[PDB]
Amino acid sequence: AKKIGLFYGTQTGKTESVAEIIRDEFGNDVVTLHDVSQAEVTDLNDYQYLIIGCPTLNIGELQSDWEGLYSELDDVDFNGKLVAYFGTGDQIGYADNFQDAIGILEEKISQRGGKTVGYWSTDGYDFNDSKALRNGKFVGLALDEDNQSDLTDDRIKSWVAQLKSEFGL
Ligand SMILES: Cc1cc2nc3c(=O)[nH]c(=O)nc-3n(C[C@H](O)[C@H](O)[C@H](O)COP(=O)(O)O)c2cc1C
Repeated sequence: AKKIGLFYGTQTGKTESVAEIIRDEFGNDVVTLHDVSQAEVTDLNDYQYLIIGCPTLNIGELQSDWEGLYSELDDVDFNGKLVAYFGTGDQIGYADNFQDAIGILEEKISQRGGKTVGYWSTDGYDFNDSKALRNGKFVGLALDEDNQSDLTDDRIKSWVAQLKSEFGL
């Protein structure tokens, strides 16, 4: 399999659009996209580097497909793997639950052995609370296509450059 496995869930396609851009930034040959509606938890075993994408929905909840796989994460050993996270959200409409989903996923995957890389600054965002906070930084890249779609491309560019360094790729 390719070097990096990017597993994402999506309802209206924004998380998928972001996933495609992330793939392009790394290079089409480095990343393989996996929509978790079609994935099995065991597919995560095929990669030494993982990128987890998920929108926060219905006020602080995981996207449905990730919700389903979450329950089976206990069946996977992430030890030895480096994992990064990106989330889509709306900081204005859900200021108290901005990017909660990636925080929820990282908490579980880290417990299962996955080492987190890709922490992201909170500068440039206006929100009140988030389960994705770790020492003042988001556990991963935060995109907001509802209010800051004009910032997404450059944010991904910067984040991918960071991940190449942290992944050692
Ligand atoms: C009913 C509903 C609830 C939402 N709840 C949250 C939330 O709690 N936190 C957040 O950051 N974004 C929230 N959002 C915003 C979505 O995460 C955002 O629009 C995202 O880009 C959608 O991605 P998708 O197109 O991949 O589904 C919500 C959107 C809808 C329509």
